[PDB]
Amino acid sequence: RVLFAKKTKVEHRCTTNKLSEKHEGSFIQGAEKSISLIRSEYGAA
Amino acid sequence: SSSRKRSFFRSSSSSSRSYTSHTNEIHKGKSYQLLVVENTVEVAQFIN
Repeated sequence: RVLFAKKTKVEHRCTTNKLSEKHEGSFIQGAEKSISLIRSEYGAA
Repeated sequence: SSSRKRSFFRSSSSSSRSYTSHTNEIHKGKSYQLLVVENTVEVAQFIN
């Protein structure tokens, strides 16, 4: 302002950015086998 | 963002933006087999 004349200018600006990525997992595998022989029929148990 | 300019007069400005997105996926599967082979005794024979 100079002296009548008056001037005023105000500017405001804000920005915000956010990113969140999360991944959690588990996989399990297990195999077991057997084999046997027996050299009366009652013993088959 | 808000910008207000006045020179003598009054000015008012307001702006708001909101964004929210969520994405989740779950995948589970199993495959298993059970093989078994046995044989009786049957002491008899056909030795003829």
